[PDB]
Amino acid sequence: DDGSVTVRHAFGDTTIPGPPQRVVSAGLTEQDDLLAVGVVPIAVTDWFGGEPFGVWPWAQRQLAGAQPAVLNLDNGIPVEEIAALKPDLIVATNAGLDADTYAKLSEIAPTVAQTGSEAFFEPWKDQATIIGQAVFKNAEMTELIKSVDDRFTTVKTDHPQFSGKKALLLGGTLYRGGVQATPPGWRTDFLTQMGLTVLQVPALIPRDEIASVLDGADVLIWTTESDQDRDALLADPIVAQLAATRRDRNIFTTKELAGAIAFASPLSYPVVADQLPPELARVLG
Repeated sequence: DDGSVTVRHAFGDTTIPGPPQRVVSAGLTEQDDLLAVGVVPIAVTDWFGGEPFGVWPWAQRQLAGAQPAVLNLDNGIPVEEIAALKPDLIVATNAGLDADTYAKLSEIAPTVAQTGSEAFFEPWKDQATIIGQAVFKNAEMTELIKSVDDRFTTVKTDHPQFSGKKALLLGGTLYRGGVQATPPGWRTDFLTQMGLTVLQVPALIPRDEIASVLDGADVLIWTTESDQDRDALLADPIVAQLAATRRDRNIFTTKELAGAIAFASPLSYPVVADQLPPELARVLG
């Protein structure tokens, strides 16, 4: 139709006839893209942290007084619940969507899928861009993406000491005695943009390789969500003998900073640009 918008995604094309009045956020992080441009969803899908409406502090202002339904993915995408919400747009870029489930959601309303072959956690910019298109606010979304990039560029300018310093981004809990890590990729781009060197690392470092891998870094960023989490890591006898532990080069994130890194959104990344550089500066100089 004239006035309509068509977006292209992993399962073909979706046409949105006009600015949507009832948007369902069916994936783990899309609410931040929607809220960034003033589209308040009628449903949000919870991921973690027990936040009100699944909306973390950096997006609460934008939510304001809204009382959206809260969904979850415990038993996959809740198709029947979504149908009952009578949406006119379903955003499911970070929801584990497959072709079958896309077809089912499309019967309910125009549905926005992941752009390529990653059904969860596709590049944040790809997700932001298609959502901005679908809600008729692509100009602002482009600006928001620019704004985030500029924040990290500015961090680099404010902290030239970060240059050439090797960083690892680690999970806040051990898994079967091993360390969880974020391998280089879109998720580590923000660190690279701040001037840091992002070490090659496997997604899981087995217990017998922890010293071998982690002692190669100048700073370790553990995405802890509590004091309980940090003290459990420091209580581990291998972690206790890391060069990073000895030289006080561990960063144990607050819950909000851990959450902000995880969401990697137009609204959450500004929180990372605010709170992470002081922690980096504390340990790197």
